Amino acid sequence: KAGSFGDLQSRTSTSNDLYANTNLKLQRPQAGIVHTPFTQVPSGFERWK
Amino acid sequence: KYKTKVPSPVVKCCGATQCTSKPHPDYQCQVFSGVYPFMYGGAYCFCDTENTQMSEAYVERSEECSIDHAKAYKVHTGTVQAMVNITYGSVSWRSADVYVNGETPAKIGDAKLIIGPLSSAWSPFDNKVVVYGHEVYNYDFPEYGTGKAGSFGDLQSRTSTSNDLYANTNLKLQRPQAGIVHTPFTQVPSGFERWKKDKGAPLNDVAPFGCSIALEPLRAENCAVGSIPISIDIPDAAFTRISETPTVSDLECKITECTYAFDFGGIATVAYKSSKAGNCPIHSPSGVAVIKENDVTLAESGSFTFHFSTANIHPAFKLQVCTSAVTCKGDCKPPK
Amino acid sequence: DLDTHFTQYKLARPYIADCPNCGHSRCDSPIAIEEVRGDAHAGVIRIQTSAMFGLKTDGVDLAYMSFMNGKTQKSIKIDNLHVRTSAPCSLVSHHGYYILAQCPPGDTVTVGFHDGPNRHTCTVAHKVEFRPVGREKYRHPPEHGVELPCNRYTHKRADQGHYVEMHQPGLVADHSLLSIHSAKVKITVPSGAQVKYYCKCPDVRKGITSSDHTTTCTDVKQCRAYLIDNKKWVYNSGRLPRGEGDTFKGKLHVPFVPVKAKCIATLAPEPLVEHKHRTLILHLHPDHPTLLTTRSLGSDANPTRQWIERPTTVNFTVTGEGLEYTWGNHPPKRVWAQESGEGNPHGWPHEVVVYYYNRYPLTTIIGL
Amino acid sequence: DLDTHFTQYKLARPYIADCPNCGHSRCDSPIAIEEVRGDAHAGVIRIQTSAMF
Repeated sequence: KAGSFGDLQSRTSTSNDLYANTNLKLQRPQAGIVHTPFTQVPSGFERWK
Repeated sequence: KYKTKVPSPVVKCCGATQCTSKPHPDYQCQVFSGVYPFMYGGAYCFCDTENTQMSEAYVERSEECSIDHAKAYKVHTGTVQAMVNITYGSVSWRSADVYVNGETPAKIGDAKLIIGPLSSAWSPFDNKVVVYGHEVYNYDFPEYGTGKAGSFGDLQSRTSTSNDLYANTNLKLQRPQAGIVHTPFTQVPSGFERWKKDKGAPLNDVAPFGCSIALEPLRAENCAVGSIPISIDIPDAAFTRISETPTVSDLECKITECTYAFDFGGIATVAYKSSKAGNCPIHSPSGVAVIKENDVTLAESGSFTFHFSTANIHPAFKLQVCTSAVTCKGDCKPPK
Repeated sequence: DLDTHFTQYKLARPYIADCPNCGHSRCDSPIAIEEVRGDAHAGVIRIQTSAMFGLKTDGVDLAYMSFMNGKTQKSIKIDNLHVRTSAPCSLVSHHGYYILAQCPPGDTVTVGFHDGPNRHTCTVAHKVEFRPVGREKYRHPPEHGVELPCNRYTHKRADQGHYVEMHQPGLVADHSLLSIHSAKVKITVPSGAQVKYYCKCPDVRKGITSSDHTTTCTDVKQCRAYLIDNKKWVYNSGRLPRGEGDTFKGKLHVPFVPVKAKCIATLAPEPLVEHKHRTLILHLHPDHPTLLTTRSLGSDANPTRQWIERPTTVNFTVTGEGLEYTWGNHPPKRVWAQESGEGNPHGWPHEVVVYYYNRYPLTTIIGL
Repeated sequence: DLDTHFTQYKLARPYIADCPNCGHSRCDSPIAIEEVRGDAHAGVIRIQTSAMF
C-alpha cells in the first residue's frame, strides 16, 4: 500500500518478504560530495500511528 | 530601505547651543535643558544645569538600495513580435522572427515575409507595474512624489542616485535623560519592507493562456490567441510544369480505422493504380482527420496508407492527393 | 585586504561605552555592543563594537582585540569569546573594529571575551531568523536540490566601496588627576592632558598639563577635571557626547559587503495524481508547507494559494485546456484533461437519450 | 561487559568523515556524526561516530 499502511509488507517478523514500496529513488551525488542523495517514502504505517 | 544616523549631540557645563535645519529627510533636533549627564570616570561635564543637548538627527538610505531597490514603472503601448519556423516545399527548418505589423517586409531565402498583424490586440499588462528580483507585480500606483508615510514609499526617490527623499519616517526625538548621553527618539519602520513581508503572486504566475513573460522588454511569451494575416513570397522558379508529372488514376482509399484521440490516432489506406511511379503531395484541404502525412511518394499503383486524428465519432469527409481530391469517409471511432 | 584594514587601524582607536548589558542592565566594556547588522540569507551578522577588535591597533594579529582597557587601550588575544545568540553563534570571522559572524535564529546575542576575570560581555535582544527557502517554508537550508540566489555579506574584507568616517574624538571628564596638596586639591597630569579643571573659582578651564591647584576649593569636589583627546579617531554617536573634535571625516572602509550569492534548497516531493477521466485527484504527503497554484490556461486563472505540510490530497478537473500547477520547488506543469467521452452515440432511443444527455455535460441538458 | 567490548576494539579502528558540520557546512573530524539513534521513552540516544570513542 505504497507503505502507507503496509510499510512492512511481511507475513511474519521472521518472514523476510517485503512486498512493500518505500518508493526509494536516488538523486545524483554532486558538489564533489561523496554521498547518495535520494528519496523514498516516510513510514506511512507510522504516519497512521 | 532607509537609514538613520546621529551626529554628536551637543553638551556644555551650562547654557545651550542651538538646533538648526541640518538638511536631511525627517531630520529633527531639539534643545534639552538641565541635562546633567555623567561620563565614566568623569565629572558630569558640568558644574550646574548643563542645559546643552541638541540631539541633532539625520535620516538617509540603506545600502541594499544599490543591490536591491524598487523598480516602479510606467508601461506604454509598445510592440509585439514573434519567431516562427518555416520548413516549406523543399526547405528544412528555417526559424524566423519578425514584428507583428502587417507591413514588415522580410526576405529569408525566397520567403518575402509579411506578417499579420494579429487579429487579437491585447496582452495582460498594466502601466503601473513594479518588480523585484525575477518577480514582478502590478503596483496599482507607486506613489512617487507623495510620501506614503514610508508605508510603501519608504525611499521616495526618482532613482538610486536621485538623492531626493520625499518620504517621511516620521522621525521624532525623545529627551535624553538618566545621565545617559544618547538621542532617544522614534521614527517609522521600513514600511515598504513591511510589505516585503506581504508580497503576493507575481503576474507571470497569474498570466492566463499558460504563457509567460520576458524580463527586459516585458515580452509576453506565446499566449497563443488570434489569427495572423501573413503574406510570403515563394520562388516561382521552385515550381515545375503540370503535364510532365506522373499522373493520377484509379482513385480509391480504404478507411482502415481511427479512434478519436489527440495523437493522429487513425490509420487508413488507399487502393489505386498510377499512370507512372514517382512522388506527389497529399494535402489536407479538410484537416478533419488531422493527417500525419502531407506529401508522399506515389509509386506505380500507389496503394498505401497514412495516419490522422479527428475528434469525430465518425466523419464522411475527403481531402486531396496529387492534385486529385479523393474521398475516404471515416469509419466509426473509439474513444481513448 | 590589509591596506583598507590599515586605513581603519592607522588613525582609529578603541573605546568603551555603557553597553546596556544583561548582568546588571548596563556595562561600560570595550565590548560595548554596537554596529548590530545581520541581514545575509545565511543570517551572518557583520558587527563592530566600541573597541577595535580582530587585528591589533596596527592592523595585524586578527586574534588581537585592540580594545580600550579602561581608560587605556590594549590589544590582547581574542583567545575566547562566547559567540552565542539564543543558541551558539555560527561565527565566521571579523575585521578589526568590524566583526562578521553568523548565528542561529533566536532573539538575544550573548557575547563577551573570556578575559579570565570577566567576560566584559554585552548582550542585546534582536529577533533572529533563518532566511526562508524561497518558494518553500522550511527551517534548514537543504544541502542540495534546487539552487537559488541568496543575499549575503561578502566575507571579503577587501572593500573600499563602503566606508565610515573616523570622526575626531572629543572631551573626557576625569576625577583621579585631582590629588591632594596635603592641604587641598593637587592636579596631577600624566602627559599633554590639558585637563579642564574648575574649582570654586575659575581655574584653568582651558586645562593644564601642569600640576596647578587652587585653594578656592580646598575640597576636590567642585574642581571639575576634564581631559580632551584626539590621538586616534572614532566615529561619534548618540551614545557619545558632543566631542570637541567635529573633524576627521576619514571614510574608512567597511570590510564586508551585502552581496547576492547563490545557494541551494531542495525540490518538493511529487504528489499522487490520478487521471480519473473527467477529473484528476492530487495527493501529496509532504514534509513542509509550500504553495501550489492552479491557474486556468483559458480566459481566466482561478488559481489556488495554500500552505500545508501534512499528508493530504485533493481532486480537480478541467477541459483539455490544460491547467497550471506546482506545489514546492516543482516547476509548473499544464496538461489537457481528456480521454473521457462517457457516452454512446447510438444505442436504443433511451440510450441515445442518455447520450444527448452526456455527449456534452450541460449543452446536452439545455438542448434537451 | 568488556569481552564484547574487546570484540569491538580488537580489530576495529577509528576513522574520520566529511561530517556536514554547521560551522562551515562540512567537517572531516573523527567526530564525524553517525549512528544517530535515539528512540527510548526517556529519549536517550545510542550513537557512534566515524572514530572509536
